[PDB]
Amino acid sequence: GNPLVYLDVDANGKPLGRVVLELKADVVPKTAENFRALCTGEKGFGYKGSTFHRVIPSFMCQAGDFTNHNGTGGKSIYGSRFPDENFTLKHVGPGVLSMANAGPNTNGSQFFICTIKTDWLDGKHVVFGHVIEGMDVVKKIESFGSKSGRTSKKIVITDCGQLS
Ligand SMILES: NS(=O)(=O)c1ccc(C(=O)O)cc1
Ligand SMILES: NS(=O)(=O)c1ccc(C(=O)O)cc1
Repeated sequence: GNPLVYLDVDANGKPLGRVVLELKADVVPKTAENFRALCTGEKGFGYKGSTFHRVIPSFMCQAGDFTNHNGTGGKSIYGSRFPDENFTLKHVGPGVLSMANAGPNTNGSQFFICTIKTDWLDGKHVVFGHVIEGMDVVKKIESFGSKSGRTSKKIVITDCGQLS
């Protein structure tokens, strides 16, 4: 079936716990595969050790810039960027996992976890999974954000990988 992956997250070195994500490989196989491989690090790069660099309460928690740590970087397993696969899945509510981008067809490695329904992103960001377990951890991360997106604690993905 669809992959299950995990992110173990610290804030200022204190473990927050684990976020488990189901990747909708049945709907968006290319987008799911990129994220899966970046979690395992099997291509020689990925999310381990990188940060949630932009977190906005009552919106979303963004991560995945493992090259520049600031929203400008990241790369996919395919090349620097890859196309929007489809917009079939919608930003239905808290726990949605979706690709960050810089406009059409600019997916790399950056992603966000929604903490509300974000319907205005439908048709603009590729949704590719959802939180299975660990919304408590997501709420903790969210609580360390701000209106500007600046985090008030350093939020690090210490470990990540594939469960099934
Ligand atoms: N003192 S700290 O390392 O900045 C800190 C405090 C609380 C929490 C939490 O609520 O989980 C995480 C980190
Ligand atoms: N809670 S909300 O009014 O839907 C919202 C959405 C986005 C942002 C932001 O980009 O900063 C802030 C608030």
